[PDB]
Amino acid sequence: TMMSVLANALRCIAGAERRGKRQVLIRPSSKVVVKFLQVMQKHGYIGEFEIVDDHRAGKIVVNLNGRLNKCGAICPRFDCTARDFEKWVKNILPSRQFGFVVLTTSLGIMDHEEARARNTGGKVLGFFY
Amino acid sequence: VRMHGNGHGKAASALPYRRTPPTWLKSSSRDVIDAVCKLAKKGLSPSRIGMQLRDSMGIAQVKNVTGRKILRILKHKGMAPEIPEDLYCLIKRATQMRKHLERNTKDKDTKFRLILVESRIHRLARYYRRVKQLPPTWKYE
Amino acid sequence: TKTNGQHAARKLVRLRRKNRWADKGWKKSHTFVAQKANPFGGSSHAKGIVLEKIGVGAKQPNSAIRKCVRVQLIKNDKKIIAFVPNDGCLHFIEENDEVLVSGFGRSGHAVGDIPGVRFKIVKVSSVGLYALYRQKKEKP
RNA sequence: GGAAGUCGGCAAAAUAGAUGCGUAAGUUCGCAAGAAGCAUUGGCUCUGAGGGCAAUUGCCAACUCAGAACUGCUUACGGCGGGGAAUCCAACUGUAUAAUU
RNA sequence: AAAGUUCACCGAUAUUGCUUCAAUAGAGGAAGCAAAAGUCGUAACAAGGUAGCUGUAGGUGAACCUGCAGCUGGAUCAUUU
RNA sequence: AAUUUUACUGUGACCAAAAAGAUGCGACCAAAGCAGUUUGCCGACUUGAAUUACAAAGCAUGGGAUAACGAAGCAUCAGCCCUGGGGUUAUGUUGGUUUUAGAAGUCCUUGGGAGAUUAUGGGGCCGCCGCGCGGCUUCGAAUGAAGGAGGGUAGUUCGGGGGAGAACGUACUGGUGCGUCAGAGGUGAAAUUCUUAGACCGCACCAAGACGAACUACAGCGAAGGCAUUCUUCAAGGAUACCUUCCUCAAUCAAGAACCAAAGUGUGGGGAUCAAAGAUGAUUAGAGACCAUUGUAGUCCACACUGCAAACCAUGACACCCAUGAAUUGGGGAGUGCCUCUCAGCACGUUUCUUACUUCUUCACGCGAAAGCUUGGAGGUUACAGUCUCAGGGGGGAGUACGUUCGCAAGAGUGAAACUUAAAGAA
RNA sequence: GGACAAGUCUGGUGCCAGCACCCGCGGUAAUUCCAGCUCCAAAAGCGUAUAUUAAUGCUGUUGCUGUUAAAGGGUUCGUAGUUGAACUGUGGGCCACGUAGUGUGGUGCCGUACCAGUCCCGUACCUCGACGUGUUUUGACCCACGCCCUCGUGGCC
RNA sequence: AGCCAGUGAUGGCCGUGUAGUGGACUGCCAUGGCGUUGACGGGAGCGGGGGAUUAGGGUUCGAUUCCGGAGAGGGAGCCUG
RNA sequence: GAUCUGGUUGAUUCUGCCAGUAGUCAUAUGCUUGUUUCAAGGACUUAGCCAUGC
Ligand SMILES: [K+]
Ligand SMILES: [K+]
Ligand SMILES: [K+]
Ligand SMILES: [K+]
Ligand SMILES: [K+]
Ligand SMILES: [K+]
Ligand SMILES: [K+]
Ligand SMILES: [K+]
Ligand SMILES: [K+]
Ligand SMILES: [K+]
Ligand SMILES: [K+]
Ligand SMILES: [K+]
Ligand SMILES: [K+]
Ligand SMILES: [Mg+2]
Ligand SMILES: [Mg+2]
Ligand SMILES: [Mg+2]
Ligand SMILES: [Mg+2]
Ligand SMILES: [Mg+2]
Ligand SMILES: [Mg+2]
Ligand SMILES: [Mg+2]
Ligand SMILES: [Mg+2]
Ligand SMILES: [Mg+2]
Ligand SMILES: [Mg+2]
Ligand SMILES: [Mg+2]
Ligand SMILES: [Mg+2]
Ligand SMILES: [Mg+2]
Ligand SMILES: [Mg+2]
Ligand SMILES: [Mg+2]
Ligand SMILES: [Mg+2]
Ligand SMILES: [Mg+2]
Ligand SMILES: [Mg+2]
Ligand SMILES: [Mg+2]
Ligand SMILES: [Mg+2]
Ligand SMILES: [Mg+2]
Ligand SMILES: [Mg+2]
Ligand SMILES: [Mg+2]
Ligand SMILES: [Mg+2]
Ligand SMILES: [Mg+2]
Ligand SMILES: [Mg+2]
Ligand SMILES: [Mg+2]
Ligand SMILES: [Mg+2]
Ligand SMILES: [Mg+2]
Ligand SMILES: [Mg+2]
Ligand SMILES: [Mg+2]
Ligand code: NA
Ligand code: NA
Ligand code: NA
Ligand code: NA
Ligand code: NA
Ligand code: NA
Ligand code: NA
Ligand code: NA
Ligand code: NA
Ligand code: NA
Ligand code: NA
Ligand code: NA
Ligand code: NA
Ligand code: NA
Repeated sequence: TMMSVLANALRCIAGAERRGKRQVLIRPSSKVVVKFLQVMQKHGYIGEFEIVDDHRAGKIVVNLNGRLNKCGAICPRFDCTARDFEKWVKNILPSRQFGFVVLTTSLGIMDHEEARARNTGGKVLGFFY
Repeated sequence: VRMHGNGHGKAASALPYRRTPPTWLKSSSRDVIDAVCKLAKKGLSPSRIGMQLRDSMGIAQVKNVTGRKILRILKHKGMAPEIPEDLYCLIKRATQMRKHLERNTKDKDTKFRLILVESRIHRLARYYRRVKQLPPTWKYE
Repeated sequence: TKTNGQHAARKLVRLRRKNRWADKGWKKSHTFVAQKANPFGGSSHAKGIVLEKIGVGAKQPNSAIRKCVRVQLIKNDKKIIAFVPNDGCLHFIEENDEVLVSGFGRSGHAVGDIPGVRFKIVKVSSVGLYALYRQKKEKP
């Protein structure tokens, strides 16, 4: 069955970007999905998205702009210390000049550049470049 | 996929987004509860009660008017069935298969289907015992 | 794909332990059967006594006689066949002498076109067979 | 001394009750099995367990089993399997030449 | 207060018997792998001259043959609109 | 009274040396070692820093991802405040007979302010089948229903799905009754075989056992193995329809269980056809084979075993995304032909939809060593992470030996090594 | 000779003697054997044997393979184990101006187009009075930002 | 793939021995304790601080100078402290 | 320093192992050795047997 709705949504988005579409529909969506999207939107990687409400888990329509190359979840959510940020960057990123590794800390979901500034750590969620 | 087979079916019901009653209904909440209580007194199951109201009284989604589900209404009035209705209906089917097999010993296909039904009973009864809907140390046979 | 658990280290450890017996290299170093069958009890060299001098033919595409000797070891009285290298060098061996024997390379596998020979003669009468060949020493 | 006797261990010797432990190959899974083998055992003075009936008390009956201290042997009625490894034949219990099988 | 007597306890050592592990001889009966190509054939590779192969049962100097069910990895992707 | 715990993350606590990283100093450099430097005196500056640590342990910060408890909701019901009543301490000290009055407990009653669910309905009579009035006494607050699972109702829906009966159809073989007269059968060619004691052939019947042609397909049903005449029966299964019910009940699996083509085994039946073993005739250098005539076990049924197949799609199960065009099977929604009752019916034409078997030569992207795969992918993978599980590790020895479990047996499962070889293999 | 830096040099042997870790060389002209001469590597050092680490993504957690190369169990059920859907919520004002995109209104509305008019074709045009740009300027959004908030409503004040 | 109980196995009660607690031990009582999260048995082996190899993850060695344990040919008893 | 090369074919693209290559306070044996500094040295097998002195 469906075990991870975060892995699902990130697979739909990277799939639509590979084909060349302009919009995607994502189900069933959740709080973690929305907070992950806001991190990509704030860095200027997707564009406007909207949440349609049924009296269930909703659906999300996301507009693309041809900037995303790949996005994927990391499973299982390993643990990262503030000194361990580089090791993850060397492994799952094309270069250290650009890209992001999204973590969940006790402050909240946020990428590794912001996490280093606040000097925290936590469990990795995914990445995008 | 079905849990004990190879069917991929999708037939189901889709519930409306607007939960408010449709303002042509009349039949205040007190009258609906009376009708539910009258029907259950005749031995109808919770599922059969929802059907009768739907097909003849204009009441669709009894929860939307009176705010209470059908089983909760029956439990409050103390007329709920002794065992849950899904478990009861599975047990009835397994009994009829076993009665058939006592005269037809070569029916190896019904023997295979009986294994599937009783595996369903043991999985269901394990759940009802964990959520205390059945007495502990309740056994099918 | 495979198991990806975060609580499945037991399954992954059992998998690697069972599947590690499948490579002949790793199995040879943890099984003790090789040492017993090896005439050298896991040693670089061994000392023995020459029994007789034999000449074994080479394998099919080649054609020669390889000038071996039959040696009975001292530490366990096992009989092996060893090859005496370099031109001549058979006249320096004689009978009933005492020799030092080493491996041929490849760690028990036969070498070259010599059928089933995996040992070579190094020292005869504790002087050195190559030193005798180069005339740097004289036979005692 | 220990089968050297004799066609041939024939005849004799030999084992032996009970209790605790322990018991192989083979097998038709029932057996083989008391396989094989080891230990204890007397006398005297005590202790514990195992019940019934009347109102916690009183009275009363049966010998079995377990344990301890002391003390002794000249190994001391009768009665009571010797054991093991194999080959041939017949599956087995049974019958059968009264008076040589 | 030594020598000595009796009993309990710890217990070396020996004999006997079981149990277990590691090495070892053996008349005969077989198997594998090499060497030389010695004898007899031609089962497979082409429709290999009876298409081949899997499972099973029987037979026979040798490769093998025969019956039953299956497969194409076939020698056919195909012919009452 | 009250009165949450764990993992993860930040910073402290707590940690012999040697070794390891390193902070300082030309031991002539270096491997080292903690020491050493003053343009000179009765001295001065002095150093020898600071780190780490598989996991567990210990104070305290957050609360995002997590997991441990609890509940299964009618198993629950309980305003708050304010009067006013009814019913140990001191007594200078010690020991007792004493007691203040309080505080609790209950039962009464007086101010007020709240309420997350209207006090309404019933009992309720009379006079005007209904009809309001008068006095009246009596006794609804819970997240939502997953394009996850289960159950229900309906078309008495759909189909070579399964088990039982009763019949039907020609055909092979053997009989019976008539007719006829010299050959028939078989092969590349023949010969074993049958035949004036009437074979073969023709017509009509009888018995027995097996099997259901054509229709029959890149069609249907079943977990796989499998399943094909009709009628009557018994219990099931999937898809579709639904503003029915329920509320995480789920996915996948060591151990364990049930089923499983053909051949084979045991005990009773049955015995038409075909046919391992065997027997004859040919062919051949030979022929134990292929071909011909036969023929036992088997082939069929019931009840017990066995548990192996190229048991194959040589492709494990669950979930998501993913380009097109024609077809086909079942259910549902929205001009034409037949039409006195399994009939407000049945087929067809046009457009949508859910499920199933797939096809493209005018089918993507993409992937692959290639052949090829492509909406049950062999794609979305060095831009490598959705979840679970079963196997592999150069070719042989070998699925062999020994031990053990199961089996009446045949066998099945588990399963090495010594030796030997540079290739074997794929497109 | 190649891997691997370094001779198509000169004598001897003739599938012999021997080399060769692997591929291979030697049957009368041997780039490979036994020697002479040159040369190459590294050097007070340098060969050989055995074990072990890296080469090895040939043990794969990072990170393998299973249609045909070795490898998916005959099919279902099933316990321990491993993995498991969404939800209770991440404020509001003013500051002040910097900045900031949307749309919002209005502002001028040139120049062109367009709209309604005049001459008037044809069966084209010419004249005359708003509609649309694009100059400015409102409303929210966000970024720079100090304070306050009984930081939902109440109920106090 | 089961292990442990006569003759101590898991616990209880008064006791005894020890420096002291304790099933360490005597008598009595109960029926427990451990195990597919691998008990019981077998093989190799003194623990650690650490060495070798090093993109990273790892693989391997450690009798040996510091710390701990054990022994004095084999195995048992004991005096003095 | 995050590196690879030779062998299956008449040629080609693969799977795959054999062989090459660098270390080792890691042991042993062979050949050869002027100076100096720092150094391990009967564990491996037999916790085998021991003259004499301390
Ligand atoms: K299923
Ligand atoms: K016996
Ligand atoms: K066959
Ligand atoms: K249904
Ligand atoms: K006739
Ligand atoms: K039939
Ligand atoms: K025949
Ligand atoms: K198989
Ligand atoms: K269908
Ligand atoms: K297709
Ligand atoms: K192609
Ligand atoms: K077997
Ligand atoms: K591989
Ligand atoms: Mg005599
Ligand atoms: Mg006698
Ligand atoms: Mg026995
Ligand atoms: Mg006895
Ligand atoms: Mg008899
Ligand atoms: Mg007589
Ligand atoms: Mg033919
Ligand atoms: Mg042939
Ligand atoms: Mg053939
Ligand atoms: Mg140091
Ligand atoms: Mg649901
Ligand atoms: Mg006939
Ligand atoms: Mg038919
Ligand atoms: Mg059969
Ligand atoms: Mg039979
Ligand atoms: Mg029979
Ligand atoms: Mg026949
Ligand atoms: Mg592949
Ligand atoms: Mg991968
Ligand atoms: Mg292999
Ligand atoms: Mg070498
Ligand atoms: Mg040449
Ligand atoms: Mg290695
Ligand atoms: Mg399969
Ligand atoms: Mg099987
Ligand atoms: Mg969740
Ligand atoms: Mg040792
Ligand atoms: Mg040692
Ligand atoms: Mg020490
Ligand atoms: Mg090949
Ligand atoms: Mg020693
Ligand atoms: Na399942
Ligand atoms: Na008898
Ligand atoms: Na300095
Ligand atoms: Na120096
Ligand atoms: Na230094
Ligand atoms: Na197939
Ligand atoms: Na298979
Ligand atoms: Na076996
Ligand atoms: Na080919
Ligand atoms: Na590597
Ligand atoms: Na294969
Ligand atoms: Na030493
Ligand atoms: Na000592
Ligand atoms: Na000694």
